[PDB]
Amino acid sequence: TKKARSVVRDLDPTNDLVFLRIQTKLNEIMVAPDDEFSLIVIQTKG
Amino acid sequence: HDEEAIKQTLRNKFNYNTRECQTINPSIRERGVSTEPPPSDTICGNITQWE
Repeated sequence: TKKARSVVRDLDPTNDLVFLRIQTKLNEIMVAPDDEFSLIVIQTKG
Repeated sequence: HDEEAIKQTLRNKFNYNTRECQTINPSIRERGVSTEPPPSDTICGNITQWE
């Protein structure tokens, strides 16, 4: 997520990561990033 | 007087003067000096547009 946040950050400095979702072949990974805390949920694709 | 005595007699304190001369010499000394360059450290810097 930190590496992913920088990728979003390089294109526009003002823009900051709000939500990131990575979908794998067998599972879906959703990560919500905040400075104080980060929430990560893994949900199997239906 | 014998000839040998006359030769000895010919030499006189005023006739022959002996002076001892020496040259000042600094005393030899042995000293060891070690030089070692300032400590160097490894630095890693990463720069990004957002940073």
